[PDB]
Amino acid sequence: AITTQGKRIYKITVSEAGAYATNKHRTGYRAPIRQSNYTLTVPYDRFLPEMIRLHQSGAKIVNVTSVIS
Amino acid sequence: PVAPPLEFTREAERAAWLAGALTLPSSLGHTETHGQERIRAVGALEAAQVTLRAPFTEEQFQGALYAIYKQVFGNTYVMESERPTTAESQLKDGRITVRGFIRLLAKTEAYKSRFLYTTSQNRFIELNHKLLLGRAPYDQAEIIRHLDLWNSQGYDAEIDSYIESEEYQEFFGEEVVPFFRGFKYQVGQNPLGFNGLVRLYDGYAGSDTERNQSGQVARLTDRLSRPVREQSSVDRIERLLRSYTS
Amino acid sequence: SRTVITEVIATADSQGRFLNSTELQAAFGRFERAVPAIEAARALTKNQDALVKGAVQAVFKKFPYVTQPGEKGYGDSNQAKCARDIGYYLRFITYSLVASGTGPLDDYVIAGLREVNRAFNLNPLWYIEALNYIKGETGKLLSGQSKTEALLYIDHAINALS
Amino acid sequence: SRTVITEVIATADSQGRFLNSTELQAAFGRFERAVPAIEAARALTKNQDALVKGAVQAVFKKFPYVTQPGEKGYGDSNQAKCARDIGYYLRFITYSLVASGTGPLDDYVIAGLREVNRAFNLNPLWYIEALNYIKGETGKLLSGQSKTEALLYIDHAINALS
Amino acid sequence: SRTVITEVIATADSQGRFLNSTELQAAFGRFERAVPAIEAARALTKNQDALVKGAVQAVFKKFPYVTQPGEKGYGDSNQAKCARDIGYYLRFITYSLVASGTGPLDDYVIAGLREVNRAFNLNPLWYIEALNYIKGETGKLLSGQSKTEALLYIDHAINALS
Amino acid sequence: MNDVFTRAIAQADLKGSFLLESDLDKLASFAKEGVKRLDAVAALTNNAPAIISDAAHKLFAEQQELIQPGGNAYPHRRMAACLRDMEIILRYVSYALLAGDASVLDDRCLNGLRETYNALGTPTQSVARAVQLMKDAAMVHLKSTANVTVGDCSSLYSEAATYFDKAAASIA
Amino acid sequence: MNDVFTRAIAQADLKGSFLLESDLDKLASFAKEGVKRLDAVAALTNNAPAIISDAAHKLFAEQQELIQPGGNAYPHRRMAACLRDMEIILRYVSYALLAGDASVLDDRCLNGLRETYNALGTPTQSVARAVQLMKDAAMVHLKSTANVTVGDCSSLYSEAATYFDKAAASIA
Amino acid sequence: MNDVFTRAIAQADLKGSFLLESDLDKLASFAKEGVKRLDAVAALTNNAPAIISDAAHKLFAEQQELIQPGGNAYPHRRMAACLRDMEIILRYVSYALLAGDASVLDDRCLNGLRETYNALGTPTQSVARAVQLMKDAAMVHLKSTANVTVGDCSSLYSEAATYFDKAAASIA
Amino acid sequence: MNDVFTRAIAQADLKGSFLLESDLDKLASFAKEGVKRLDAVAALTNNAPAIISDAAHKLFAEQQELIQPGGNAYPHRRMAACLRDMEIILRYVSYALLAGDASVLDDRCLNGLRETYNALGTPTQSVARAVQLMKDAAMVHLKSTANVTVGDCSSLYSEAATYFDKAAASIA
Ligand SMILES: CCC1=C(C)/C(=C/C2=NC(=C\c3[nH]c(/C=C4\NC(=O)[C@H](C)[C@H]4CC)c(C)c3CCC(=O)O)/C(CCC(=O)O)=C2C)NC1=O
Ligand SMILES: CCC1=C(C)/C(=C/C2=NC(=C\c3[nH]c(/C=C4\NC(=O)[C@H](C)[C@H]4CC)c(C)c3CCC(=O)O)/C(CCC(=O)O)=C2C)NC1=O
Ligand SMILES: CCC1=C(C)/C(=C/C2=NC(=C\c3[nH]c(/C=C4\NC(=O)[C@H](C)[C@H]4CC)c(C)c3CCC(=O)O)/C(CCC(=O)O)=C2C)NC1=O
Ligand SMILES: CCC1=C(C)/C(=C/C2=NC(=C\c3[nH]c(/C=C4\NC(=O)[C@H](C)[C@H]4CC)c(C)c3CCC(=O)O)/C(CCC(=O)O)=C2C)NC1=O
Ligand SMILES: CCC1=C(C)/C(=C/C2=NC(=C\c3[nH]c(/C=C4\NC(=O)[C@H](C)[C@H]4CC)c(C)c3CCC(=O)O)/C(CCC(=O)O)=C2C)NC1=O
Ligand SMILES: CCC1=C(C)/C(=C/C2=NC(=C\c3[nH]c(/C=C4\NC(=O)[C@H](C)[C@H]4CC)c(C)c3CCC(=O)O)/C(CCC(=O)O)=C2C)NC1=O
Ligand SMILES: CCC1=C(C)/C(=C/C2=NC(=C\c3[nH]c(/C=C4\NC(=O)[C@H](C)[C@H]4CC)c(C)c3CCC(=O)O)/C(CCC(=O)O)=C2C)NC1=O
Ligand SMILES: CCC1=C(C)/C(=C/C2=NC(=C\c3[nH]c(/C=C4\NC(=O)[C@H](C)[C@H]4CC)c(C)c3CCC(=O)O)/C(CCC(=O)O)=C2C)NC1=O
Ligand SMILES: CCC1=C(C)/C(=C/C2=NC(=C\c3[nH]c(/C=C4\NC(=O)[C@H](C)[C@H]4CC)c(C)c3CCC(=O)O)/C(CCC(=O)O)=C2C)NC1=O
Ligand SMILES: CCC1=C(C)/C(=C/C2=NC(=C\c3[nH]c(/C=C4\NC(=O)[C@H](C)[C@H]4CC)c(C)c3CCC(=O)O)/C(CCC(=O)O)=C2C)NC1=O
Ligand SMILES: CCC1=C(C)/C(=C/C2=NC(=C\c3[nH]c(/C=C4\NC(=O)[C@H](C)[C@H]4CC)c(C)c3CCC(=O)O)/C(CCC(=O)O)=C2C)NC1=O
Repeated sequence: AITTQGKRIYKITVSEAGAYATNKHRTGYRAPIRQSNYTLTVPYDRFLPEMIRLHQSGAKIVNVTSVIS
Repeated sequence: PVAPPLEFTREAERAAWLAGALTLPSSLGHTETHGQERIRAVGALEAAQVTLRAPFTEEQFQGALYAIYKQVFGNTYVMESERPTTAESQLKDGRITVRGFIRLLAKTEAYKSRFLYTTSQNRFIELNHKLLLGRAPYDQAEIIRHLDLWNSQGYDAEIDSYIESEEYQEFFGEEVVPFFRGFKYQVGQNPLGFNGLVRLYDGYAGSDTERNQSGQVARLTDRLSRPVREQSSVDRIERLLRSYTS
Repeated sequence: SRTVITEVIATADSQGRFLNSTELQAAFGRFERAVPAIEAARALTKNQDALVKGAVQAVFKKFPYVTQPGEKGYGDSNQAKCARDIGYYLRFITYSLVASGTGPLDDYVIAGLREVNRAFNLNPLWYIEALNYIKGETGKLLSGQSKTEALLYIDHAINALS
Repeated sequence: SRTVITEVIATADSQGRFLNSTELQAAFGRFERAVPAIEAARALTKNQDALVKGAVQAVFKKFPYVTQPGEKGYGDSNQAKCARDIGYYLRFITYSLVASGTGPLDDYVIAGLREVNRAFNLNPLWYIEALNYIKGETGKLLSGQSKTEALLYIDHAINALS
Repeated sequence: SRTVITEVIATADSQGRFLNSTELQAAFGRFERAVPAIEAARALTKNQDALVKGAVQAVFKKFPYVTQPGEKGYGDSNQAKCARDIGYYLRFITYSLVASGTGPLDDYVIAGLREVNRAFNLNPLWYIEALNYIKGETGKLLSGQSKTEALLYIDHAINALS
Repeated sequence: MNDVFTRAIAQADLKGSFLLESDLDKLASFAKEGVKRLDAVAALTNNAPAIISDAAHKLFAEQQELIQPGGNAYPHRRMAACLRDMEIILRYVSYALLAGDASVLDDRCLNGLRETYNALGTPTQSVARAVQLMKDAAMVHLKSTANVTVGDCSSLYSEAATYFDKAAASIA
Repeated sequence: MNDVFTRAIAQADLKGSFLLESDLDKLASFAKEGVKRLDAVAALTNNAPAIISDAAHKLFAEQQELIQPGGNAYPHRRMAACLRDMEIILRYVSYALLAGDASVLDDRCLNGLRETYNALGTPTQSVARAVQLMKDAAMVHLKSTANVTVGDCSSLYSEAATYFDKAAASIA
Repeated sequence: MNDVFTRAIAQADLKGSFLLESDLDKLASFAKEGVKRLDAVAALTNNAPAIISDAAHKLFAEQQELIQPGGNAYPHRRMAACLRDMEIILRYVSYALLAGDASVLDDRCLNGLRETYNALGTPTQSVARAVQLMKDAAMVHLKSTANVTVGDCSSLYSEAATYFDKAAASIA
Repeated sequence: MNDVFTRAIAQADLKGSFLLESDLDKLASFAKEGVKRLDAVAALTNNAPAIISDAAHKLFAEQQELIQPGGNAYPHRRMAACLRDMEIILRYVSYALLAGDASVLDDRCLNGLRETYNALGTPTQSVARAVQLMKDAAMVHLKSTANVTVGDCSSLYSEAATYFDKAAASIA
């Protein structure tokens, strides 16, 4: 994170529409429920792992913004 | 004609009579109505979840902070000369979740000072599990994976392996403060997970303190080590015998 | 077990702090309502036999087909277990009257309720009917405040089953 | 700024559950205390100005060096700010009395209080002595439940100050 | 089974009367005599397999011909089931210790012993001296009060075999 | 006939194993606290006329239609048989209390009593009521603190109540 | 997350003065009727699952296109979630009734439910109809004069009706 | 974990050898009776609630002591624990059945269980008897001849009995 | 973690019984004396900083060796730890005073305390001495007749003293 690639974090809005709702129904509701639509901040280094994680869960993104540059 | 009509007064009467010997006091259960007292985890289990709904107000933000600094660091004291105030401010408006805040506290120099520098890597892996997850490690595969991951990619990636794991997503998620959960049967564990969380958690008053004459030695790597890697003992025996008798 | 006192202490220690004014407000409210609640527990304790018998009768009357052979409620043993379960439920209602909280209920009966009633094939509706009878008799047995709080614990148990 | 009622709502919604007998009982006690609390708050609102002046004179007679130049107190605007701050504290104490909870007081003063005192070099003992003066004088203005609850709130404010 | 308690009850029963002083006298003697007997049973049970192995090898050492081919002790089944028989005798001696009476011995072993020994040609002497070995081994296995009880029951078994 | 020790022994033998440590603990506790049991059995034995008389008084003061002509306790022979049955049931309850096991009761008093009372026309409901009245009169006597050292015997009260309830539920 | 008292204190701070006399009088009047409010809250919390079941039965009755294949609540899980929202919104209405301020419902969920339901494809006018069904059933249960001291509670009736109506209008 | 194929590979490698032709013979055998093994595992999977409930009924038949007040399985929160322990041990027995070795059973289930139960105060003899009762109630569902081809499978019943015995001996 | 009510409930459920009317009377008397109990808890809570500072001053006067080099309480970190420990102990004694039972102490306060001190090398006799000083300082504040009505609370003073003795005995 110290180098240049470390900075330029990104802001991502996340929607948990029925595609993830069905998966959460089947797997169960074990954490408190939350509204489907929300926004999340992510650094450049962690971008790929968290994005793989969120799509693998089933939620779908609307758009992604670049915080720096 | 035992009871032709819809009334059952004889059947209810005889049921209530025979139920007297079905509810007799047993042999003894005084030390048994609470087996958690033997596990010494009564306080840990009776500690409820500490969530932070984003529109939360000023009060219980300090409550969530107390829970976090009690969990992540253990019961070790953390002087507010050490509280990252910028991280708490960022968490206040939700610029970061409780998961991101716990990521930061894991990556502060106080957490490292208490857990990394004074201990071997084994104790560090056990403590990461017990604090950022709530459970003892189940098998040597976890220890090997985390040790090699740290060695190859840094403390940063080693911690990110905990914080953004799917176990953290499922059990706690973005906005629930971690808690000790190995005392209950968590799906897909060994019986060594519960034993390990009992071994690491010696008391509610106690803590995992660096400033100790033990040197904060590893409580569990001996416990965790044998089961996976002693099935080959039966042959290493006679190999050692031929080495000795030579 | 949770009570007013224990919930107060738990919230206070979850913030490492002392008992503030609100904690003492709640605690004294409990100490003030612990007179009617102990009255209700005394009444429901004088009358364990009447309530257990009546509840077993009401269960059988609303569920006659279990008494017949080839199913669950046949035998001296299984009806004795019926009366014993109703004694358990009434006993824990009296406990939760004394402890002025749903601690004993949620700890003993309501925890692990669906799983045990599922693996032994017992039915929620039997106990719901027994508890509706106990609620009825409590209405005629307790008057005023004690009646109200006893009904809060009884219908807490009912909603736990339902 | 949550009283007993709103903290009940928050803790009940925390578990995703309705409100059972314990927290309804606590809210009942709080409602019944809303009468002496309102009376005590009315009594203090009757006596706001005399208390602001008595507090500034008390803190000055206890702290003489503050009057002398070279210290914070010297300057007409400075004692004006003193009186304004004591008015703030009294207003928040009356607010907490009305709300029957430390919500208003805690969030409106105690939140980030120590940092304010350090960054503006205000010694807390000034406000502590003012609040002890208010305690002593309310010892006679109020009686019974109103007196003890108002004194408890003042003690909470002092403890948060020291 | 014939014990002290049961014999008391049967004697006071056949006569159609309540339990008078002598009967409770004997019952009390049994109740306080229990503890040495219970300890003897715990010791014999803990040291069960060693005692059985010792008694088996004592049978073979004293009766050397029995293991020679062509007769009773020859072959693995007969040794394993010698061990079984000695285990039975030991188990019933401990049963009789716990019950503090010769009920279990006189029921499960002594009643019908001569007929089944005759019909299988089992020499009683094998069992008599295996019980003699156990009788000796309790001397260094038990000591004090319970030794008399254990010796007494080993002794009754030996007398019944002879 | 049985008691607690022989019951545990029979279970262990039918299973084929020595008595386990826990069962030995249970029997040791039973024998240790059996002195209170002797006091209870003595309380039943020594006051038995009082129990029988109070139970008879109450039964015949609440159920008049027994002592009426044509009632099934009318002449002295039937009243004497009533009192004799009451005494016998109390006797077997005291027996089973001393033994700690209700097998003697279920084998000598209760294995053919409902059938006998039906074949004689005696209302088994009234017999069970008589048994419960005897239970009440006896509990007034087992809780007596005179002439005995103070202590707790809630276990023995529960046990005796269950024996009386066994008699009642196996006659009714 | 604020009640009537906290709102009054909020306006007191915005004007900066102490709490006046009329404000304190309304607050005292509200505190006088506290037990009335508690009784309505207890009714709601006790009869909650009954109210949910009745509302679900009715709504699935008059309108059936949900239950057909391709309908919104067709699959077994989706209508399970419908009952989950049933209970959630009814619970939050009980909360707003206890507090006295609907804003704890409003800011928490009413803003976001519009967008989340438009995303899911759930038709929200049906949600409003459901809320009206719930208000009908809850008003029926609150009408119950049984088992409680009697008094004039029309203010509570109107206020709960307002809670449900505004929640429906917000979701619709 | 080690099924029989990886087990044989292990003993082949630790002695620095390839797999001898005889080893391949046994393991190809295992492969061909694999379908019978699949049938047995499916029998254990599908009849799991029946086996567990039958073992529970029997176990609390002999030892009513557990379900009395003060007994381990009493408080109705420990009954669910008992049933879940039964489910876990049955699940691990079926796992060891499909695999072919007790490696799964002895690694993920058994190494730290007797001392876990000692820590909780749970009696281990009762858990052992529960597993034995489960073995009984599971052979009969395992021997069921309905809706499946007929053949000799005494090897699989012997093996499943060994696994149940090993679990019981571990916990006991 | 059990108050007095839940303690009576638990030892009732061990007997598998309803709470006796004697226990009901005891817990009713406790609930009646709860006003005294609350005033004592409040007196401890308000004067927590005064009590902790006073006990610290007396402890460091009678015992100096802690604060010179090599002593237990030397750096600012260890002085902060000492004050934090004493504050926690006073907090838990206030908790126990409200609960009426020492369950909270053994559950949370003293659960692993003595082991912690013997690990870190803290002189446990010094911690007991600090607890004794808090006892002495706290009885003074509890006996403060000012601002409360007059009544005999000697039972509460003895109870708080016993709580402090229990903490001291456990630590030492
Ligand atoms: C970060 C500080 C730290 C280190 C590096 C450390 C070493 C270490 N070596 C280990 C295993 C091992 N260690 C070795 C190396 C030895 N074995 C052979 O005899 C070699 C000749 C000899 C090397 C000189 C081997 C081969 C293993 C693997 C054993 C196994 O997987 O079962 C393990 C347990 C699991 C693993 O990491 O594989 C640790 C923790 N301990 C620490 O606290
Ligand atoms: C801590 C509180 C507690 C509760 C609530 C409880 C419920 C309960 N009742 C049981 C027995 C039973 N309960 C019933 C059903 C009853 N009998 C019939 O007469 C009626 C129709 C019906 C009552 C209305 C039956 C048939 C059994 C024994 C057989 C079985 O269902 O497995 C059992 C199983 C115990 C056993 O196997 O013997 C439980 C767990 N147990 C507890 O320890
Ligand atoms: C209730 C308790 C009980 C006892 C005591 C008992 C004794 C007993 N031993 C038997 C057989 C036997 N028992 C022995 C004992 C011999 N074995 C060695 O050689 C020794 C020399 C010696 C033992 C000290 C032998 C050899 C047999 C087989 C003889 C035959 O099959 O005819 C048999 C015939 C049934 C059978 O085992 O097949 C009985 C009934 N059985 C019982 O149920
Ligand atoms: C000859 C026949 C015979 C009798 C009559 C007899 C009575 C008897 N009762 C005793 C104590 C006792 N007796 C009782 C029973 C009483 N306390 C309870 O509160 C009730 C009021 C009542 C019973 C329901 C108790 C509780 C003890 C003390 C328990 C113990 O010994 O450990 C003792 C031992 C002395 C002692 O430890 O104090 C004897 C010998 N023993 C006999 O061998
Ligand atoms: C603040 C508390 C909260 C609320 C109130 C809330 C509403 C809500 N209900 C949902 C599911 C649902 N909700 C419904 C309800 C519809 N079915 C029909 O009966 C009606 C038209 C209507 C209800 C009256 C259905 C069918 C689903 C399933 C949609 C899907 O999984 O695709 C979802 C999708 C994700 C999830 O369930 O977590 C949300 C966000 N979510 C929350 O976290
Ligand atoms: C823990 C929960 C709780 C309950 C259950 C409770 C019942 C309760 N209702 C009361 C009076 C009352 N309760 C009610 C409410 C009822 N009357 C009618 O209007 C409606 C059918 C219904 C409300 C919609 C009323 C109107 C009063 C009379 C008090 C007044 O005049 O304001 C009182 C005061 C003492 C008494 O009159 O006995 C209590 C304690 N209090 C509580 O704190
Ligand atoms: C993956 C392998 C694995 C197993 C098998 C396992 C067993 C296990 N059973 C437990 C509890 C329990 N288990 C039982 C069951 C016993 N009580 C009766 O005697 C029955 C006869 C008997 C059941 C066969 C009971 C009653 C408890 C509750 C103990 C308590 O809460 O005090 C616990 C403590 C956690 C909890 O409270 O749920 C464990 C760890 N854990 C594991 O990780
Ligand atoms: C999806 C999982 C799956 C299953 C369950 C399965 C069952 C299965 N069992 C088969 C034969 C068989 N099935 C059995 C099993 C039964 N016979 C014994 O008597 C017992 C009652 C019982 C075993 C304990 C046996 C013995 C055979 C004969 C296989 C052979 O000749 O070696 C066959 C081959 C011919 C056929 O019936 O279609 C299949 C496919 N196949 C699968 O892919
Ligand atoms: C890292 C080493 C270390 C430090 C720095 C430290 C600070 C310290 N100073 C103290 C006493 C004190 N120090 C002072 C200093 C004041 N006296 C006059 O007023 C001056 C204006 C001013 C001096 C510049 C005073 C008044 C006390 C007494 C506090 C009391 O007893 O209430 C005390 C309490 C008793 C003691 O330890 O002696 C501590 C803990 N403690 C340590 O272990
Ligand atoms: C359940 C609530 C709870 C308790 C009870 C508790 C006691 C406690 N005190 C500690 C440190 C300490 N505590 C003290 C207190 C001593 N100093 C003087 O000797 C005094 C006589 C005495 C105070 C009465 C000191 C000096 C330390 C630091 C010792 C060291 O780290 O070497 C620690 C180690 C944590 C750390 O690393 O800082 C614990 C766990 N902690 C808790 O979370
Ligand atoms: C803000 C929360 C709150 C609390 C905690 C509270 C306590 C409280 N103290 C009271 C008076 C009292 N206070 C005390 C206690 C005192 N007696 C003296 O000896 C001691 C110095 C001291 C206790 C150690 C006593 C004895 C009473 C009289 C009430 C009675 O006797 O029942 C009363 C009843 C009013 C009266 O009878 O005058 C309450 C409710 N009230 C509240 O509104």
